[PDB]
Amino acid sequence: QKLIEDITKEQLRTDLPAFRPGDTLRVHVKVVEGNRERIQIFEGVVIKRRGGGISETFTVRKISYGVGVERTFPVHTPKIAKIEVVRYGKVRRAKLYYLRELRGKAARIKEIRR
Amino acid sequence: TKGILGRKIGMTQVFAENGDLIPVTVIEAAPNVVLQKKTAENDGYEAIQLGFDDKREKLSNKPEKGHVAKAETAPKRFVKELRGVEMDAYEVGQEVKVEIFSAGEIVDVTGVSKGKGFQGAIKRHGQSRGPMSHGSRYHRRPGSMGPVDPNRVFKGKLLPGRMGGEQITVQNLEIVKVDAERNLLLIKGNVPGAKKSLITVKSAVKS
Amino acid sequence: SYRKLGRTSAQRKAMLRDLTTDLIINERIETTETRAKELRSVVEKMITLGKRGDLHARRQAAAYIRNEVANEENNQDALQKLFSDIATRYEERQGGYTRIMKLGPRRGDGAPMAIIELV
Amino acid sequence: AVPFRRTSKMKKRLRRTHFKLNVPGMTECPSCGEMKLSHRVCKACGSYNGKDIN
Amino acid sequence: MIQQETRLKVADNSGAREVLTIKVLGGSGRKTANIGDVIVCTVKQATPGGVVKKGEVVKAVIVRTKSGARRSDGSYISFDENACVIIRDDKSPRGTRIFGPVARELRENNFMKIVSLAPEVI
Amino acid sequence: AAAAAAA
RNA sequence: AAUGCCGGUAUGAGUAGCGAAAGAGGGGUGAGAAUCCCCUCCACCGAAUGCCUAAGGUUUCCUGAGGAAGGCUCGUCCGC
RNA sequence: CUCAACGAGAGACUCGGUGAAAUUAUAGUACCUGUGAAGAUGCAGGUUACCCGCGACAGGACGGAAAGACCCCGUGGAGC
RNA sequence: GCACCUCGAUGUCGGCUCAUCGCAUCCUGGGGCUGUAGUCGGUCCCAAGGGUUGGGCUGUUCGCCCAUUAAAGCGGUACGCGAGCUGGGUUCAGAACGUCGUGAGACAGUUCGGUCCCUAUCCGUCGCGGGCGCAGGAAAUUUGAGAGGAGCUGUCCUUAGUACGAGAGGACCGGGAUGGACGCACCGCUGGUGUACCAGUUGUUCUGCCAAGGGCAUCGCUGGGUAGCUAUGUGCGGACGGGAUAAGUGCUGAAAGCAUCUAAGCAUGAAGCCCCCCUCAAGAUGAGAUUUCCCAUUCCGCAAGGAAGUAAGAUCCCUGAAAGAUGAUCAGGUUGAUAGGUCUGAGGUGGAAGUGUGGCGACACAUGGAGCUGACAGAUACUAAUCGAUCGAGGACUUAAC
Repeated sequence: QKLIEDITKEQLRTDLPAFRPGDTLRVHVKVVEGNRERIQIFEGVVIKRRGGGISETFTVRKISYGVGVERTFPVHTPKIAKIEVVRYGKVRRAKLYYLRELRGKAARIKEIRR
Repeated sequence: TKGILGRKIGMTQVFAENGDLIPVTVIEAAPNVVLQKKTAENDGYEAIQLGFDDKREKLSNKPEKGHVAKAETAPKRFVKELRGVEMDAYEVGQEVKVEIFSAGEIVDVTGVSKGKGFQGAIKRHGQSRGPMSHGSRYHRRPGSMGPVDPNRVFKGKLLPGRMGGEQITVQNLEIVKVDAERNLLLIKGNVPGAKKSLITVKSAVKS
Repeated sequence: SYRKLGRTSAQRKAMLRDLTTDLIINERIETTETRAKELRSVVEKMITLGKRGDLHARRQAAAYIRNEVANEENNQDALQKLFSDIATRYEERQGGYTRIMKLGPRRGDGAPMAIIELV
Repeated sequence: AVPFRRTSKMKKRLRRTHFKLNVPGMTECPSCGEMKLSHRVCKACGSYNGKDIN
Repeated sequence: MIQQETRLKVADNSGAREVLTIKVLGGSGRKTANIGDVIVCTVKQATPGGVVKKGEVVKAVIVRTKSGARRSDGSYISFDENACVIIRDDKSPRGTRIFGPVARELRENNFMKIVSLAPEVI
Repeated sequence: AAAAAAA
């Protein structure tokens, strides 16, 4: 798969900070509404980090108005303008599927400060 | 028309000029050497022969070595005809490369599909499945062969057998990017066949 | 893809451990050909584990080597034999510690037999 | 699942055309012979290219 | 992926609380609808104070699903619940207020007033 | 009747 | 020419089956060993798949040879 | 189920050993339309089809298995 | 209705699965007449190419109702299909209700419960092989006689609120997007699975013990997951068009000085037809065609012809999968990366053991994105693809030029 790596090495997004699959961060998403492009902030905890180089995707989950919203972005997309890590969490596994049923303090007692 | 034939490597994803994400199939398809030109006054039709992926002299026969002696090239693994190209526009031994395709064009992609082995009627023909409960002993079976009156099964009754290994053509795919340095074609969409198998990319029937 | 050899996965693991350890003591065993082909990669992986010589590789090898006596009147276990004789014998060689030599078919079931040896 | 008619002798012999089995890949053993099937150790001398390995 | 006999909660101030899907309106046809499709549905549970009563056969458009809706940029969105907003047989909602987040795919259709009445559009 | 109940 | 009786031999056909559930290796005997003996691991039952004691069978128990037929395969082994 | 997709084991598949049964007038045993005891592999006219196997399905051979159990007859019988 | 065939057995309703055929056409396509102003309609033609739904009730077909749709069409095929499937109802043996009968019992009156066997011989169908032929033996590439697949359509915007219409209402034709169902491929995403991947954890047993591990308890259970296979995921298709046409619309025209779609000659005209789209196709015994190798030995048979060795080439045997039940196909066999091992990576899991620190301890922290890793890549002959053997042609005769 080294030829795929040489193809997609030019389009990797190398300015993004490194983040673990168990911390909270905010995503600056560029959305086109017509004509002005507002940048909405999506703060929430990372749930997934599924690898594959250019096919790498990450999932961010937040609770908005009592309904949980899961949103998945590819890592190297140009739609994301900037990624800032709010705080680092201490987790025991790379997939956080358990906390999408643990409202609300039961997720807070698991996402402790690192 | 124009066309070229080669080996596909695998699939990847490429975003291009926007935020949109495109599934991309990677094909090594260069260089191709013109081996034989078919003429109407001798062969009865107009076509050209393209050779790809030259091999060692140990794996080639003496007729294979003599057939490529006219084109001044090594013997090649894959030989296929293209019909009908714009006659003549190519001489015998001229290298066909990936520069003939621009990265906005619409092409036809054909190849031998992946083998599935001897499979049942549910997977091979998409037939619906019998009930698993309410006393039923019937599931995963092809069905009734037909009526009683002909005293025979009609030809074309769909039955379990070998799936795959046949030539499949996918129409109207789009070239995402062309790589002249590394001999690569980036094609939007899915391409039939397994990895490192022979893929022929020809220009689509427009319009 | 690995072979199933007509066994349950637990039976597969037990039979592979038995054949690996029995090859490690007796240094030449005669099995079927497909059992030899499934056994040789596991045996060279365990020899590679014995190459390192550290405590963690030895504790990895202890989870696979069964507790049978290797050398008589010396009280040497097989796990000591990997890290004393086989690793020092194959220090220069990089892979290919076993070879398979085919024999004729068996009388009782027509099974093609093979000789396995540490080389 | 019941045979309507019995099979005749000629149809049975035509079905038994491919029931025969082939001659094995047997070759001259370079040590003693004779003979030795290909890619196996010789049962007579116990040699294989060309050491006596038994 | 909203099906026949799928129970959705109602995410506006119309009065209904839980509703049961009768039919997907697209085509002859499909048995599944995801986001932005209009479904015929009947009210199973409702508040005592509200214009919509129990047992009424109404029309609603899906605003939230837990199935991952795909966008052109490779992004995905999914919720923890299935929700819908009841409409007066055109694309205007019954209730004056809308609760909960709303997916952006309603803006691709001409669903402007439900998006404008939403507290948050993702 | 013609009941298929052969034993 | 009785869906006749008896005996012999075909077709189906080298086809179905070979009857719950762990074996592996190294030595030994032998003309012949996946099936017999020994050893070392591994596995199963364990309010039993353990011990004995009726009914019942009656020699099937032990030793030394043997392998024809019977072990739904083999057999140097056996309740033969 | 919509709507099915994988994974494990046993059989089925291949090889080695052993190895039946129901059935069976002989058989070099296509299709369509007619004809015929009125529903044809064997008849007529036409249309197709090199020879021999292996793995599958079961439309036909009014398939096999039981001298239909229903209905009727017997100057039959049996039980009430 | 009759009783021609079957009582030394032709399984009978309704559903499930798989379909196929005919239009007396439900929609879509093309038209005539309309008391057709336009949309929507009515009737009658040509047209089977494609498609003709999800439920509630009842064993039910049918039927009624709810919600859609372009429409939810009629029938035949043993009221298609039980050696393909179910027995809810009819249709056994038990027991009740109502009625009739003194009674045993009876009821196309009702209700509860009630054994559905078959290892495919032949023809048929779906796939895969081995021979021989195709006047020499081979390796490739192919034309196409023929055959199969596909064929469906909704909504929105313009033209245009235009034509038409007092208003309300509202186009034909022509363009551009977006869907439903179906089909073909493939997973790069989203997920599923992933019994030789990683981690946590319970009970018992074992490695003499702690620590660390092994066995069994559904893979013991739980949380994830590589490759492969997958849809519910993604990409694509039914596009634009030619020729002869059906119903219709006609042109020029006489029989019959007129008239006339026709008797001669020319058109136009449909989702029908034959192609263009895809696939199999020279066993198409009518066995085709192009390119390139190998050559014309020996011995008998005076002729025909027959044996032995061989060239080009292929096979036996072996390593394997992009293939696969087995054959077959494909990549390869020591001037070589075919598989395994080794090394370095990708991905997965999540911070190994040991040591040290803090705590009475359960435990946490550092060494340390650590340790481990099945099929995923790239290098590397370390191991196995050894030596070998078998098959494989000397090219018939006429006719025109050479």
